[PDB]
Amino acid sequence: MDEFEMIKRNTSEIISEEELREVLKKDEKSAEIGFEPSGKIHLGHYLQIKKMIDLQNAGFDIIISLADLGAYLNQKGELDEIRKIGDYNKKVFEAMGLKAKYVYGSEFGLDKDYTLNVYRLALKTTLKRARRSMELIAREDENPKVAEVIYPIMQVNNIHYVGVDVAVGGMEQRKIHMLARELLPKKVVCIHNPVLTGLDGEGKMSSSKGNFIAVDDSPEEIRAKIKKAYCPAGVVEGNPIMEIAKYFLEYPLTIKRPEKFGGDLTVNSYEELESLFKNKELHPMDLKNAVAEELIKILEPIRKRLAHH
Amino acid sequence: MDEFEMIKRNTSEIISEEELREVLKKDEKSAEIGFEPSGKIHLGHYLQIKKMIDLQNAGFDIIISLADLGAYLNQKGELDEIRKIGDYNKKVFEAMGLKAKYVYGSEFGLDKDYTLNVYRLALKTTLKRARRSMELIAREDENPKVAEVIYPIMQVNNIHYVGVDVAVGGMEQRKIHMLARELLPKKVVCIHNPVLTGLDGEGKMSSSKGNFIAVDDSPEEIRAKIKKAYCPAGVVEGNPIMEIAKYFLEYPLTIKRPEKFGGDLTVNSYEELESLFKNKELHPMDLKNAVAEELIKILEPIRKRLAHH
Repeated sequence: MDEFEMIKRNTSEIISEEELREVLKKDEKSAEIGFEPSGKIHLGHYLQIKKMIDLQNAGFDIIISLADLGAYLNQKGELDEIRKIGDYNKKVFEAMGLKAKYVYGSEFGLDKDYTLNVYRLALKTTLKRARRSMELIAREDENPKVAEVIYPIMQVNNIHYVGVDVAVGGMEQRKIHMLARELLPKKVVCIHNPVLTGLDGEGKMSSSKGNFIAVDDSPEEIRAKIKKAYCPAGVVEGNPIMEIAKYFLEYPLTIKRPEKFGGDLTVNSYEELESLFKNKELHPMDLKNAVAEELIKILEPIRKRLAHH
Repeated sequence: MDEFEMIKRNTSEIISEEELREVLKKDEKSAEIGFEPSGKIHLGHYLQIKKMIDLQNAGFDIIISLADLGAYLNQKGELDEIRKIGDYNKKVFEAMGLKAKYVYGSEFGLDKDYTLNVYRLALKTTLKRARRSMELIAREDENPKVAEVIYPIMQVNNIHYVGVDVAVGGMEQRKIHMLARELLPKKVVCIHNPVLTGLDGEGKMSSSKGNFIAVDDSPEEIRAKIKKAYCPAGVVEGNPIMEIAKYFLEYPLTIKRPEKFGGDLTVNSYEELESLFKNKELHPMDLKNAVAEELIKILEPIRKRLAHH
């Protein structure tokens, strides 16, 4: 497939598709994504970096915005600590084979001209819109603090300074990105990835114990957490194991099953695995064992790349 | 009278009186006030500078914060324009005989460490408190903008950087000043002046046509505006002419009245003028004529000091 279709694969939406086509024609184009520094880099992060890799192969210069300043506003703790996790996250993204520029929010986000642009935008932005765009990003908060309505304007301003033609992120970012398309002279093309269900089956994949697979997890940690994850028989919707199979595994794939009891099923594609699981021919136990093993192989290079340092 | 009593004269409140006494004992102490640049410097401003003069005579080093950055957040227009009016306001305050330091908000209010302190405070400050403290400062606004809740935190942060022991301002500032006493390590002593009724009799003195007396107004402008001002017979409460007599005039004072019709009444103090006016012995027309003339004399040096430049 071409560039457009490769980019579109496994995304929830593109705002907008035509605008992306116009961008693709350009000799030089850029794509950025912002990550608040996270102690654990899990498959949720990986899925987005994989999309940044696709853009990179389509001729896009990639910029990773390490939103330390944004995390600080999102009550992630102190700058110094947050900055340290941002250093760690940078090495993890680098181990993922992605080559890109890494810019800290606090690098330019404390400059006179930047801060001034923040206040200007704050003049244009209503409190209503600001809080609205933070619904899928904040915890609602008993009594919301001023910092919460500053956050979306800081992100929007970051997108402006990075100067990227494309803005990549999760679907929780879509309200801030729509704000960005309204507040900035250059309408940024928005590519949003799907939200990855946590292993618990209760919402998105987060840093809560056993709810995630860290790209640097050890084989035993991967197996254990895959084993005790939400995965009802025949159930595909909300099945974090099926999602992992869909977005991370390579096909054709051979699932190991005890002879006579199965045995050993060769799946040509995710769509085959899907119907096989929905028809209950593939039992959760076998699906888990296969995903655990494939994941170990897939994440191995990343994990060994970090260990070698 | 001593220092404390001179300072207290003609103020609505001091937060708190004891804290002020402790400050007075110090060999070195400072007092600041913030003004959003205004096209017209009227008696409202003058009344506050007069209080800054009292503090100056009590051993206080005075700082005038020209809140250009704050005006910008209060939708007063563009920085460049606002800055120009701030230059004008500085020369007017200087013509008032006040010697002090003049610091623009945008001078330090765009520095890295400053902006960072803004975000920290925004983490501590709830949207509720912020909007609440802006009720007597903003116009409520149909759909409030983010800039409105940033404003009070910028003022509070300005007070912190100026490093003043005392914070002077009008009673509309009291909620922001209470915020300041809560947010900052050093509890600033707050001295609030009364709100001067506009000539219209409808609220505070503002830049609305004929509602103000500019310290640089010409004698004919002063007379005209005093003549057509709200001033019911025998009515002292809400009477802007009586307030002007109370806060700006020197006593004993001799009011010129046509012989036989009056004539010529010598008032020993404001309290005498008060009862005389309330008992209807002093007619509004005569009161106005006297205030107009006294005001012309009082404001003359200021007006001629600006003309000489």
